[PDB]
Amino acid sequence: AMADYDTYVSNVQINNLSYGVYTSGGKETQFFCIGLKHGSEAISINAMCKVDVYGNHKQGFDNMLNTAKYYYTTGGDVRIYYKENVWRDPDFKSAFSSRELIAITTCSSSSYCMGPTVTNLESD
Amino acid sequence: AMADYDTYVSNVQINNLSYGVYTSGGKETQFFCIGLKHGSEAISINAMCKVDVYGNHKQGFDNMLNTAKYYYTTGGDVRIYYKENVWRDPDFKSAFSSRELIAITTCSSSSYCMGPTV
Amino acid sequence: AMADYDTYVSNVQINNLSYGVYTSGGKETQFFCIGLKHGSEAISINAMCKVDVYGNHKQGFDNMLNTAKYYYTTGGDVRIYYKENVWRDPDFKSAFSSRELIAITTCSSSSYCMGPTV
Amino acid sequence: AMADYDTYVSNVQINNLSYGVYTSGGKETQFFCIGLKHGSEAISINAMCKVDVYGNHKQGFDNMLNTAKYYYTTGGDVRIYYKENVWRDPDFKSAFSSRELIAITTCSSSSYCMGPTV
Amino acid sequence: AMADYDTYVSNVQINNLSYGVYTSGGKETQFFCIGLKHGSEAISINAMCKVDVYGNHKQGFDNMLNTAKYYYTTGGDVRIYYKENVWRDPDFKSAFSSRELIAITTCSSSSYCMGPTV
Ligand SMILES: CC(=O)N[C@H]1[C@H]([C@H](O)[C@H](O)CO)O[C@@](O[C@H]2[C@@H](O)[C@@H](CO)O[C@@H](O[C@H]3[C@H](O)[C@@H](O)[C@@H](O)O[C@@H]3CO)[C@@H]2O)(C(=O)O)C[C@@H]1O
Ligand SMILES: CC(=O)N[C@H]1[C@H]([C@H](O)[C@H](O)CO)O[C@@](O[C@H]2[C@@H](O)[C@@H](CO)O[C@@H](O[C@H]3[C@H](O)[C@@H](O)[C@@H](O)O[C@@H]3CO)[C@@H]2O)(C(=O)O)C[C@@H]1O
Ligand SMILES: CC(=O)N[C@H]1[C@H]([C@H](O)[C@H](O)CO)O[C@@](O[C@@H]2[C@@H](O)[C@H](O)O[C@H](CO)[C@@H]2O)(C(=O)O)C[C@@H]1O
Ligand SMILES: CC(=O)N[C@H]1[C@H]([C@H](O)[C@H](O)CO)O[C@@](O)(C(=O)O)C[C@@H]1O
Repeated sequence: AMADYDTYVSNVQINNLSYGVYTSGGKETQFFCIGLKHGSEAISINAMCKVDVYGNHKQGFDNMLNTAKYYYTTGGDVRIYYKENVWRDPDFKSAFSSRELIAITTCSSSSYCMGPTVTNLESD
Repeated sequence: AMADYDTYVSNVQINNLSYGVYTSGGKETQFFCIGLKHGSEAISINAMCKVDVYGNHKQGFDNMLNTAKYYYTTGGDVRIYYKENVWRDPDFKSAFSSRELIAITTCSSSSYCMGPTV
Repeated sequence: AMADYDTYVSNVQINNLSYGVYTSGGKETQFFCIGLKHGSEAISINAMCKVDVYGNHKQGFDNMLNTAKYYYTTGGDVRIYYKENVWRDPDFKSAFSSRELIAITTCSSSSYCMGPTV
Repeated sequence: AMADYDTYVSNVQINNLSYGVYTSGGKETQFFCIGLKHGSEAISINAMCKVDVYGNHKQGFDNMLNTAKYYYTTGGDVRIYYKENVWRDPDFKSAFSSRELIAITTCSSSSYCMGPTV
Repeated sequence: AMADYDTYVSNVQINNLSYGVYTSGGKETQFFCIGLKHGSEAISINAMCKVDVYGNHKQGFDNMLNTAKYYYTTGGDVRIYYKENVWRDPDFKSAFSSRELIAITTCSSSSYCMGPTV
């Protein structure tokens, strides 16, 4: 399976966005975070962030930001791939999220979203 | 004829888009992939991808991504030029396809899209 | 708490924008500034600026400019994090402001904006 | 007069766009082409291209692409400045055009578009 | 006062735009120029331009171009800050003007625009 593509949430909408600058560990960083809803329902996995100079994948900051802004604007249905337990600074985690944003794919219907899905119920 | 312009599908619409970051073959990549429809017709050749650090043509990642995103927004008719059998990462190929996106042109009628047809 | 996130205003709207190039303190700079709406007044309050080559955070100039331009376009409610007493060029501070923009987050309701609170 | 500004078509609309990646003369290129209409009047001078690493002016690839995409979206009236007989790749010239795109200006009426005239 | 901010026109709209590539004084340049109106009337102070590799402030070419494009789209009321007597290529100044674009700020009423006044 595609490494780092095993945890996602499907058929959500990006309903909040944050962008900011922040000093961490002696490095000047940019970050953004997305907030999610599932139609009129609140979900448990509802926020995720990307940081330009930290994380498992530092590439693609601007392309990911522009993609997140696009879907916040359209309100379209998406699948968000994310990684747990990446941001470990507790004050950033409290303020924003611990999860790193990995990918954003579209859902053209209530039953199809683009991108890899887990093999089976146990992700063997 | 133009090398790598011999394989295309015309008058399709980009109806899905994926963008992500991913480690492939020991390298940090960005990729995007487009999903296609042709109205209500059943199509099998329906997904094409571009990767920033792999492929026959590594240039133009941002410009191709922004172009693909534009036509996803409009839903307009386009021609997709692509190359078969490029992606060798088995997990990536299974999730998307082996096809590399080469070019996107517009179609202004049922009978015309820009670019070569030979 | 997150350093530089202690001072903010919530559920505000950006009603004016400035972008320019300017020589300050012997350096060539770009800057932009946002003005915030107060009631029905035309004149903005609480202006905040970012400068490409000066400030506590020089990174993110283009992304912050594009974010500010976005919310000026939509008129949506946002929370703005900023730092007081940053710009020391007296002509610039008099013309625009002495505050430096740190972050912009959305407010999805009258009681919730993303980001940390005090 | 401004060199390379002597040949233009006025009050046209950009009604087609192409963007692709391509190996030409042994070098990796990006290119884009614009296709034109003139309302309902038949126009033969109807396609112009720009290439990132070839041409009389290599600068401004992304800005010219983004400008062309802008006018394709709006359908607004523009003047196109171009140079004939530029592209030496015969496969490219037959697929797209020989003409190099030099400038795009707007037209605010049927008689006025910005820029120099002959 | 802020150097280079003393000369401006207020409550204008950007009603034309030019973008092109051009060889000037032996250098390969990009430029753009803005055309203005003053509501229902013409204004004879016009055609302010920015050049990527010449001028008093060469930074911010892309951000100024994108900002100009934005106000051309919205038609919003703006103040333009500019510097007189900059461009010395006689063919360029005859086709456009000699004025270097310095800043664009918004106007929220018929009597207020952001930025300093004389
Ligand atoms: C996203 C992705 O699929 N990336 C994989 C890439 C791309 O498929 C490829 O670069 C596109 O052109 O392929 C990777 O594996 C290649 C690499 O191991 C080279 C090294 O020799 O071999 C390539 O296959 C060769 C083969 O070895 C030759 O003998 C002959 O058969 O031709 C083929 C041409 O493909 C591998 O594809 C890569 O690292 O480049 C792995 C990426 O994950
Ligand atoms: C370089 C320079 O002189 N800039 C001044 C400009 C120019 O003189 C003017 O734009 C050239 O046409 O004028 C500035 O003041 C004008 C501005 O406040 C506009 C706002 O709409 O009003 C102009 O007054 C109008 C007036 O309100 C009308 O009733 C009528 O009387 O005509 C005049 C002309 O339009 C003000 O002159 C400017 O900011 O544009 C001041 C600049 O310093
Ligand atoms: C677009 C344009 O007009 N470019 C001019 C350029 C600009 O006018 C100038 O750099 C902006 O400050 O001026 C050029 O020519 C001259 C210089 O060679 C010389 O150093 O000084 C001259 C004035 O006394 C004049 O500016 C230039 O910088 O090369 C010519 C160029 O086409
Ligand atoms: C736009 C502006 O005000 N720039 C001024 C900066 C900023 O105030 C600080 O860089 C903020 O951290 O301060 C200076 O003293 C400096 O650093 O040399 C002078 C300069 O003119």
